[PDB]
Amino acid sequence: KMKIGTQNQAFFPENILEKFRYIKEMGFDGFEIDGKLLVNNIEEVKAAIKETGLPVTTACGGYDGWIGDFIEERRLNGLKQIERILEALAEVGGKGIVVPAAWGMFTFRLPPMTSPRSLDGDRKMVSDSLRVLEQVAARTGTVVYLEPLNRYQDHMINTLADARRYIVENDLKHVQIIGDFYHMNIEEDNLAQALHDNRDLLGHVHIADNHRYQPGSGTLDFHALFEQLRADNYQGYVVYEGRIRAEDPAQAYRDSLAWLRTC
Amino acid sequence: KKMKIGTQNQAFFPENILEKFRYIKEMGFDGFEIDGKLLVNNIEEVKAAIKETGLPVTTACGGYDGWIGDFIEERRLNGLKQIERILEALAEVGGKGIVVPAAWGMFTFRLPPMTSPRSLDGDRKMVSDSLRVLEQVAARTGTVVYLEPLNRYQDHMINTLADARRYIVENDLKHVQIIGDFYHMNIEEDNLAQALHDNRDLLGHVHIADNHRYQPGSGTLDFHALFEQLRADNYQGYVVYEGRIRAEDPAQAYRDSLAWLRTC
Ligand SMILES: [Mn+2]
Ligand SMILES: [Mn+2]
Repeated sequence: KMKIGTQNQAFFPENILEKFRYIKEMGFDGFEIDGKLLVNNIEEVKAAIKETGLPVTTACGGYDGWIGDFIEERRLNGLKQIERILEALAEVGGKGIVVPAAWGMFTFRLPPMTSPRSLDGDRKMVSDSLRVLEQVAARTGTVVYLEPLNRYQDHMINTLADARRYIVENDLKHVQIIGDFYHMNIEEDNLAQALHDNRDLLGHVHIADNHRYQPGSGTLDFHALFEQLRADNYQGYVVYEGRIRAEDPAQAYRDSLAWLRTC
Repeated sequence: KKMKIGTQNQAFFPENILEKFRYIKEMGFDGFEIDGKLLVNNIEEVKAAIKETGLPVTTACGGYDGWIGDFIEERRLNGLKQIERILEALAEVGGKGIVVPAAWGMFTFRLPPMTSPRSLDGDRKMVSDSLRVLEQVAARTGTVVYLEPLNRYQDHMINTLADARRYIVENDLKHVQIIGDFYHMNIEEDNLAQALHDNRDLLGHVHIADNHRYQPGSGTLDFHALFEQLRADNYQGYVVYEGRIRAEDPAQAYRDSLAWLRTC
């Protein structure tokens, strides 16, 4: 039995309590919340968790400035915002925040082809951000989940092994890996083997099918990967992150979850 | 049952055309997919190398400045003139056709800037006009245009085999066929084998790489299952390496991947 959560989707109710109710009745085990929605509505979120029993598992997004941002002022402002998100997560019982090195800032694979910063420059800035967030995570009892993205979305961290290097070489104790099936389907040599080899640091999982749409609408072998997580005694959640391609979005979402329950 | 397996050029290949053809043949490949500009500027050298080695030019790819769906009209039109010259060169050396996407590296809906400067209907009109024009050249020269869907990050216009099929069917084109690329398909298709099957009437060419764009066998793509689908569908084209190499010894990894691929 896997614990299966979801991020927000546009067809979810806007009202926080109704949103939690709606997510619960679809069958999900948890909610991965936007960081700014969480910080700006802490008490509403706490109430909704209490009334529904649907927990906030994690936060994702909600800050302006990547931990590996090219612009130093933006990186530092982002760290201040991520600190607030971690504080809010502790107040509602969330486990941690999902962050990539960056999104949509640069890629080696599309023009402009030349990075404005050296590889050592990338590593120093990401490492410094993670060292700072390690201090906040220790204070708040939370974790930073470091997410490799595919090569088009980020140049710095593309594989689980990339994230592992940052964690191990900085000897971080409050930064874990989050593997995303969609990005892994592009970047990993062997998805199940990557989950296994990193079971010591894999703290969170994102799921979507190979084309980023609802699980089951593509051909990712969710049953095989779930079996790998079971064999490794995976403790965390698997959380929907991605898009919906369907005439009836809500029905396709429910059907995907029902199908995942048989994996 | 055995497949015809070719390759594009790689940086470690010899630069001299005759040596390059010799080298590719010796690694065991069945054909060469040549850069369009290399071909056009060296037709006689290429003809000599085909004759001496027996290694055919199967197709061309690249070699023109201006996408068939280019945002800039002058670039689109200049590209068509260059693609025409490439199709003429292919006819002279016995190649079958040219591989083109709608565009590469021009725009994507999935990365900033998020808003396209052109409407969807504008995209369709420009790509369709380009394909009509090339259809005329293909009819004259006895060649084919292989229309390649790319993944959503490389191109906004044509991402699935069904996208390319639309363009071909709704324009009633007879000299434009689909080229499926395993790497792009692994991102975009609902079901890769099914997509190859449902489009077997228009699938004229195939690009192969593993899921992370590196040499076949270094990732997780089930090449045996996909080659079986092609065989079941009576596919008679080539499967051509397009992609990158990650290895300490690139030449050896290239040989090893092809040797392994011969068992699929
Ligand atoms: Mn993710
Ligand atoms: Mn290709």
